[PDB]
Amino acid sequence: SSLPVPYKLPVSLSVGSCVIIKGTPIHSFINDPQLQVDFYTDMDEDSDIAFHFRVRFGNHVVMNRREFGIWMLEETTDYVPFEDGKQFELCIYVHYNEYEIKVNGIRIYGFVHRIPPSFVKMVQVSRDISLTSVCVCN
Amino acid sequence: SSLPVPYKLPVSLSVGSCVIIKGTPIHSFINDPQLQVDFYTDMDEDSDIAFHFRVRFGNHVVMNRREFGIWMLEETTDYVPFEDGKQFELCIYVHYNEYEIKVNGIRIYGFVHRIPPSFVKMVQVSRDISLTSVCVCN
Ligand SMILES: OC[C@H]1O[C@@H](O[C@H]2[C@H](O)[C@@H](O)[C@H](O)O[C@@H]2CO)[C@H](O)[C@@H](O)[C@H]1O
Ligand SMILES: OC[C@H]1O[C@@H](O[C@H]2[C@H](O)[C@@H](O)[C@H](O)O[C@@H]2CO)[C@H](O)[C@@H](O)[C@H]1O
Repeated sequence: SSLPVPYKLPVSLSVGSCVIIKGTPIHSFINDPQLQVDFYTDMDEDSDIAFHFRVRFGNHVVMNRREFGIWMLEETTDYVPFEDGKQFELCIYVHYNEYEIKVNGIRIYGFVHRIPPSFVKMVQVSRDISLTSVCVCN
Repeated sequence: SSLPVPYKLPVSLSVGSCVIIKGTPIHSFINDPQLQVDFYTDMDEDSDIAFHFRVRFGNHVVMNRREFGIWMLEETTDYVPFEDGKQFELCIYVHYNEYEIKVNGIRIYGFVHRIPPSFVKMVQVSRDISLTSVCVCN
């Protein structure tokens, strides 16, 4: 891996920001690797989470938020167009009302803001992946 | 311009970070547009500056830092391979001992750290340019 995992990046996000994550799962899909991205409101991992994104490769994605320390209503999609064994590109674009999530150029979901994205102070990338790069663009 | 100018981006920099700035001068070179990039230690524009980079297009570049409110010893280079009227790409890569500055893929200078780059909390891009994008990569 080019970066440590878990990778905790301090960030300032605004509408128009794009978080681009490139990496590779460290297990084949029959071994169910996971990839997790958390948009944290502080560096402390017990802080609230504006957007939690957990992929079970070859299976499904779960999304949620954590508010006042409580996990809210979970959202899910079965569209996870990752390829077994290959590097992926995960783009999270901050729109005015939602995070748009793209996997290898394919829009899979729009997760609507329940707190403003400017409250996000740290992005954590975790679980069963090797990381090539993380970019934050405006 | 795609972004406001002056553009003040809150950042966290570490060794291995790369700041990529894409834009276009808003005047032809015979009218001496300038481009300025400041690595500020706070959002306040009177805070100390770890790395100040001021291009006079078609002429020369000045670099400096501001410590305890005082401008230090100015450094300069005449290598400024920007093209009149065209979009440029300005990359500032954070090495362990210096900032490496590349203009349109060409390394022009290495500005050595006098305070650690982790002290940089805001990057300001200013003066006579239109901005296409600013990315911070690790
Ligand atoms: O919702 C994200 C959140 O889910 C937790 O796991 C859920 C699980 O997805 C669900 O199937 C089960 O019924 O309840 C669990 C508790 O909410 C995870 O523990 C948590 O880390 C998040 O991933
Ligand atoms: O060194 C960067 C700093 O320079 C100031 O201008 C200098 C100028 O470059 C020099 O030729 C003259 O002799 O002294 C001036 C004052 O230091 C700028 O005013 C400042 O904004 C920075 O660009």
